[PDB]
Amino acid sequence: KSKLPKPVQDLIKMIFDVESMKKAMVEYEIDLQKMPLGKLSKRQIQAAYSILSEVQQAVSQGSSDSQILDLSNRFYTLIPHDPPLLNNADSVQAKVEMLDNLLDIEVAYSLLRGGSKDPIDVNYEKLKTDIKVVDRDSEEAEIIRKYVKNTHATTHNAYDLEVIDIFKIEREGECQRYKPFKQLHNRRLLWHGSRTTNFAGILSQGLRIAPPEAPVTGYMFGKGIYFADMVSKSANYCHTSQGDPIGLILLGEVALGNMYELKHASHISKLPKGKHSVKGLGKTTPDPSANISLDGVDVPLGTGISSGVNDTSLLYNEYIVYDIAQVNLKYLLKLKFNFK
Ligand SMILES: NC(=O)c1cc(F)cc2c1C(=O)N(C1CCN(C3CCC(F)(F)CC3)CC1)C2
Repeated sequence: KSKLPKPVQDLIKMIFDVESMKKAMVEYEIDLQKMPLGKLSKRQIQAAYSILSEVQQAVSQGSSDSQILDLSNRFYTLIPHDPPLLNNADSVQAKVEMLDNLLDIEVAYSLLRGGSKDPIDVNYEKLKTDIKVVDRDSEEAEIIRKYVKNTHATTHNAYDLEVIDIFKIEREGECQRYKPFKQLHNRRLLWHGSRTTNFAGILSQGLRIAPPEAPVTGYMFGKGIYFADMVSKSANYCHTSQGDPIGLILLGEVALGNMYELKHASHISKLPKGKHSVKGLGKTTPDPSANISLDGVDVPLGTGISSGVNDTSLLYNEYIVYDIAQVNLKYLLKLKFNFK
């Protein structure tokens, strides 16, 4: 049996569930016959990003129907489906999203196949990630639950949110990596939602930035790591429905430094001198007054009020850093989405 607390065990079971890895591949219409879980590779997914960039190159340079046809055939040969022609940005970005997921799904599966005590404990160790349970009645839980209740958006009213488990997390190497970036202040505790099938990869390797091979557009603020101060904006990237009421989310410590504050999409080739992050400005913001501190870290847990920011792409804020070392992952939440 396992020495880990039941909540930690149930987390490992959820993160390394091989069924749900398969299920999402079916959802993406991958031919599991032509390509099962075992046959996914980094090199395969890498070249598929490159084909997608080539599609976008062609579309912008307005290539001929057969040149676009050739490229789609190459893509669907590299990633066999059970299909949409890739001729516009929207279909290309749909495929990026898939590859991002599959990239993580591959990482999760490579972990189980590696290595030689309960399987649960052996798995936990492959994560190189300290996971401890935060007690329901603790100070951390009171603040976290308030952060959740208060930063739930009014337009995200298709579900109610309930915190089931809260975990203190410490990724191996991350602290040594993060230390120098504490020098810039404006450190804040922020949300990052993702698919459950991604979390094995997220804990093994932390939050990573898009690979250079991937196509450049689709990204509002370039290739960086993206955060929210409203819980539900991040909760939407959990992609949970009826069959999955359980999602996972991260609270991370982000060292924002001097924020380059924007209202419209820009392709951040380079941050301006003395700027260390980007903040997209929403129509709705957490109350600036109600900001709280937790262990030297600012927590924007105020009820979302109307910010006077007009003529902006975004309804809610978002934060983006461009060095992976600027993130320190602190908490992992398990959430029940209670639908209606
Ligand atoms: N992860 C988050 O919680 C999050 C929070 C935010 F406030 C904003 C964002 C995220 C998040 O994950 N974001 C991603 C969502 C996916 N986009 C792009 C979608 C189009 C693409 F072409 F596939 C490139 C990737 C990149 C940013 C934005």
